[PDB]
Amino acid sequence: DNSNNPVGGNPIDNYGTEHAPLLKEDNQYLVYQGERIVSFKDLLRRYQYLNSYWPQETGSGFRYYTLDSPGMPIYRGWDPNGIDQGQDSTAGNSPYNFCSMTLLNYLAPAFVCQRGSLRHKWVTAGARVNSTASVLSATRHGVLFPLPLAETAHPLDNALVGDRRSELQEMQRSRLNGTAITPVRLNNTLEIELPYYSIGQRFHASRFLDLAGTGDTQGVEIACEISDGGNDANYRLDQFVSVGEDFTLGMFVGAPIMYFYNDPTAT
Amino acid sequence: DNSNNPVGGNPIDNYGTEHAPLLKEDNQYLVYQGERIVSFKDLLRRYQYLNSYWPQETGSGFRYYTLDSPGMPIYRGWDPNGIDQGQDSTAGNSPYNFCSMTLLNYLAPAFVCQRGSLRHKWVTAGARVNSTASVLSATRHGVLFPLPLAETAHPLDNALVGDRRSELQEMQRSRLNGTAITPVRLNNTLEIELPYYSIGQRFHASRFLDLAGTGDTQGVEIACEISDGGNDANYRLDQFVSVGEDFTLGMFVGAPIMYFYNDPTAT
Amino acid sequence: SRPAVLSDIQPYVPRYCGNLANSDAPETVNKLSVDSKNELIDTRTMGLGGADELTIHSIASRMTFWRQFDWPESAVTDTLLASMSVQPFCIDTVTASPVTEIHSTALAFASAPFETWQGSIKFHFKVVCSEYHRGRLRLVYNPLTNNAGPVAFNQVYSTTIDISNDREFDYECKWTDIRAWNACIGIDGATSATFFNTAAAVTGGTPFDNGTLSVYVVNELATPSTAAADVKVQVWVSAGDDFAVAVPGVGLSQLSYFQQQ
Amino acid sequence: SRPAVLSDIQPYVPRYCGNLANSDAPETVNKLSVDSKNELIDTRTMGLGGADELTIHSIASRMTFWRQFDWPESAVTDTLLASMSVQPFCIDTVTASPVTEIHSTALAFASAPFETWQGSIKFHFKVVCSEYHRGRLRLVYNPLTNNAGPVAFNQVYSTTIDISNDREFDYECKWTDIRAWNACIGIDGATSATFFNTAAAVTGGTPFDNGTLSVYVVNELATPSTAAADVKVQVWVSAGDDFAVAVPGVGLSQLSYFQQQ
Amino acid sequence: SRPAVLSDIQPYVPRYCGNLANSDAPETVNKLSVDSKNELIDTRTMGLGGAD
Amino acid sequence: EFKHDGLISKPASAVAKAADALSMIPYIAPYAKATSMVADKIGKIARIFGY
Amino acid sequence: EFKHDGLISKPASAVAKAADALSMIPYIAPYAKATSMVADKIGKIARIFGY
Amino acid sequence: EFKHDGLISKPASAVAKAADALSMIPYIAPYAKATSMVADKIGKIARIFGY
Amino acid sequence: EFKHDGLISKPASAVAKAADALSMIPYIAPYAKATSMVADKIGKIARIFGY
Amino acid sequence: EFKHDGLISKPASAVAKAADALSMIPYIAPYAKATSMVADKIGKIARIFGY
Repeated sequence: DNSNNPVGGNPIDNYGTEHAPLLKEDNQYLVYQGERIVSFKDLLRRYQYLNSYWPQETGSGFRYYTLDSPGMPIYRGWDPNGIDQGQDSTAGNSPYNFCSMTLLNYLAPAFVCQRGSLRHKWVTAGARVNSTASVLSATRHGVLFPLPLAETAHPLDNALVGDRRSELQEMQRSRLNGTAITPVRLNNTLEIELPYYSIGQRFHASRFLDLAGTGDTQGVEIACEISDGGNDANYRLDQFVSVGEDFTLGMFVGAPIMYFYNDPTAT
Repeated sequence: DNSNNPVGGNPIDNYGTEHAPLLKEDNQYLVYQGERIVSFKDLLRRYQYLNSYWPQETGSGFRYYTLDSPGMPIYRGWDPNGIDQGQDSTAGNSPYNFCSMTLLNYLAPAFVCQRGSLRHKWVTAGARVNSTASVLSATRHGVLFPLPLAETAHPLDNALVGDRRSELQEMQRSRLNGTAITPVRLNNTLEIELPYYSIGQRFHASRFLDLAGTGDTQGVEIACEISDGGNDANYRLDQFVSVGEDFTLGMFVGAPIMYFYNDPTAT
Repeated sequence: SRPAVLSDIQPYVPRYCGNLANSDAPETVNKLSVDSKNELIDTRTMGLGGADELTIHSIASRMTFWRQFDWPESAVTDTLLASMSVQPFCIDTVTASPVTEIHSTALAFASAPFETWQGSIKFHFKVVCSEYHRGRLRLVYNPLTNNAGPVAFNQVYSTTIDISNDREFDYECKWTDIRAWNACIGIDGATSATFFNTAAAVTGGTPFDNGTLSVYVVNELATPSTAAADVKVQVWVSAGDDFAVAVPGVGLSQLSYFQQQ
Repeated sequence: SRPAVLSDIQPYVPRYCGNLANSDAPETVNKLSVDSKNELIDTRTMGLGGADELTIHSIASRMTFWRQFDWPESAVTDTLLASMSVQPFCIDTVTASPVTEIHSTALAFASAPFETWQGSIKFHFKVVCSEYHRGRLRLVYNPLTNNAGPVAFNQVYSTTIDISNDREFDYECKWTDIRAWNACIGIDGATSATFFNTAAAVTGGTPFDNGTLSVYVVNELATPSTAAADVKVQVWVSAGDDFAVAVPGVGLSQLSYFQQQ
Repeated sequence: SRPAVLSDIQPYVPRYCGNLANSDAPETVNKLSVDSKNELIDTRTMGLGGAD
Repeated sequence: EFKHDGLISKPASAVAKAADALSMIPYIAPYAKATSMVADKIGKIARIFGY
Repeated sequence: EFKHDGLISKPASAVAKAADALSMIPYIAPYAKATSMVADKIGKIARIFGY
Repeated sequence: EFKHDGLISKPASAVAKAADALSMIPYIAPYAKATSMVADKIGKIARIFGY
Repeated sequence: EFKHDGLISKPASAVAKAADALSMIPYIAPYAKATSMVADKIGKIARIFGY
Repeated sequence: EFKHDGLISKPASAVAKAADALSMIPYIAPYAKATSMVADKIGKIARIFGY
């Protein structure tokens, strides 16, 4: 008699004559909000700042900074495999990501499955030297080996022109994969979208938190020229993440265990 | 017999045969003005210069200037909570705003209620150094706590990259709220509009003069990179204010008490 | 990447700052909301009736008390009680040595952001007296100014109201000027000039006003006893039906809602 | 190169960074694929049924276990068993000195990115007892707070369920607040406040909740023997049909899925 | 932000100073008035007969 | 409303001889917006009131 | 779908009085995309669900 | 008047064989503007007089 | 062919359910170009072969 | 003539099979311009002579 229902449900007389009266107020959002938010798939298509990247921290001389990043944003807190290092509760040090908690990072570990394309923007703010004509470029990796989040510099200021060309051929920009380029002095914004290519895969594990140490199959290499002179020390790249149009999440299996804390002192 | 009417009205024979003859001149504005101004809601949609802001006055080094400003323009005169300091009539000092008297600031304390979206422009004039590729960004605050008009600098030139990322995560630009960014070297103008979100509020007090010490629920944080070198001392931000399209004012309860005086000497 | 785009080269001009003078051009504005068409309404959902009250003629047509004068026992035929200038800027000041308060009519409130005005001004006169106070007032319109003595019944426009049947009455001063538009003094400029004198006649004929309206005595005040009677008259002021304003200007760049310190 | 282009100069504004606030404007995005219209589907090709589950109301309407209290032998008429606050943010914490786990309801999961909420909250009560445990519970709704003693049958909203026929039952607390939208505390702010007390009554009447729901005893627990009976009641919680959220905010900027270290 | 704009790349040439030789091309001029279509007439409202 | 090149189809500033209905009061329908509303529901000349 | 100026023809954010069908569940056809699909196959107001 | 691409539809400079009515005087209606007026009310070739 | 906004009217990349004629051979007419030809002379789905 | 996107509607360079009238002489009418003339008065293929 509806007595061990896994979803419950047995309505007993409560304190209202009219059942659900706020659905009968048609012109409610002409008075208070101006808009109504019904789905998360509509709200996941607002871009949000994830993380910044400084190209004059890897090599020396005039070189070509390359960054292998996952297509899905990395997660916010105390990783065991984090790209930064914070001061923990034992007055020591531990790996930590100083990235933001996006809505995609929030919603994804509560679902089983995940599939879809993912959109990025690379903004290139900061300072720069007056002698730059660099090209910012995004190029996708293969879908067999997920590369972790890594940073590499390719030197371009050799005496041999062939040993410069051999450094430009160590790059994913030289490959048959999809490449988007732009000049930094004229547009400085990529606005790319990573499609969901797969080796016969219908989805992947949406509850996979270790993106900075493993990566996923939608990784992208971001490449930008940098020189070793001053005022390029403040040259950086800002990543804005969002969600493509064929994106979906699987079955909801409950919220994960969450943790609330501010950012520590970066050491 | 119409003898204590609160609005008056008892027409006695005056000196004209023809009643209201200037409404029968159809082609009057083909001769004299070229246009007719009938409503204030049409005239409130002209932008007007409010105030300027100098980012190299808050921090040191290369840093990220942020300014928490109200959505509604602050008022023109001798505040008790003013952002500047002028020489008063007692040959001393008192708080003072050196901002302009906009039409919105003029019309709003004569009405009881106020509701609507408000439009801003941030113009970024002055001088600058040749090594800038900064991004000017506007991002809205929450509607629970109105922040007063304040200025903050976030340092970005630390030795640790994590302690730069922890400063970029102290900013409202990193949040899920609505963000507009632009590059200063390419567009240098935001043209934002603050919507009227509210915690169940139908309007707010249109006769509230203390916006610089309290703020309102339509506040915005404006953010821009700045360096400590010379020729950035003349780098500034100009605010142009205007009125969005769902804007309205309540019931007219009379003009406020006004005051006429020029600007004092700024001390 | 298959074909080649053979459309014409189309010329353009970039507009970075936009259009910040005109009031009707659409704007390329990044609204900081989720919905691009985020918009509320402007109606009676504030508790009100639903009337648009940002019309200039809806603000300026409100009958607002402006000033007050008296009609003494010693007043005789052809005695000036008050004289006032026909214009929008009807204010009144309260000085107290550091501060100087300016209390403005809705007619003067709604015409301060402008530089030209035209039209008719409505003056509502309101005599406070008992039933046994009788007499005739007289309302001179003079486009220039009134002379220092009695004003003749010819050569001016006048009405001569009896205050037995009409103790309260309004009088609409139409447009009888040599121009089409007069200038606006502003609330900033009206605080230094005399617009209500009640001892002599004010000076009209300027390019800023539409003349002058004055109140004289025709028949003396009749009294029911030997008591001293202090009769007063109130001047309320509004915009007439013709009233228009133009040329948005710098009339309120020096005004403030904070006292002088 | 034969003719001259006589089209008008057309003004433009460059948008280098794009539109990253609105959720409906089309984008000029270089997709890194061969086909420009490269797109998969979003259906039951993952092994599932095909329902759209990123709706806010599809996530928030799931009945999820929240907490559990007990109904002792020593409970008498007008004894408070539990009191809880009517709001979305129903979480529960596990502290262990460096780490502090936050276990959140799907109702609290689906309402954390927002700053305003409204609507009805559904509470499912589930009494675990044998067939011979009898009594009456009583469910007070109070918009402000309950007093420190017995609560009268007038002056509050109450139901008084018999647990013989209905051992499991849900109760929908509708919107009876002076506003239209309350504020959202967030999962970050709900970890410091008391929302389930079971020793006294919680404090409602704040701008953050819709009052308080409390459970009292009307008739005592009847027992079949002299054995000590430990009867418990489970509180499950879901969103009602009215439930809506708005104002996307900073409610989850401080949350994380990695423990405190 | 839902779909992707698949219109063609359209070439353009910027004209900052405008067209200051021809007498018939329309202009992108910011008129400093409230009404964009602010315009008087050219007739006998000057006291004259109305001839061009 | 939100239409392509809406300033061309306005009278937009001025005389517009039939636009001497400045003595008319604008009526606002009980949940009327400003954009896709009374500028088309009152008349052609309801754009001098700011709509 | 991929159409020229599609944001003008939406109700796009809001009330849109007949858009109070927020209590309706979206039905996805067995191989339906997001673009040239259910935003035209459910109804006019299927763009508040993100389609 | 204010129309989109109005220079294409003019004869705009020149001979335009029927535009040898240079000996005709332009008539200005009693409150005629220059834009949405006599360039369409006189004839096709009233744009060589500057209208 | 050379048309204005031709990418909008393609199926352009993908499934396009009737575009499972990948087992069909393209026929080239004896002096056929690639542009104003077989992409309209074979069928709608002859743009997955590169035409 | 001066038309919007006139290069799309040309055969513009080449074979255009009926454009093998290269052995025809162009006839110029007694006061013919180059723009709004013989490119439409001779035939479709009078644009290989430069008109």
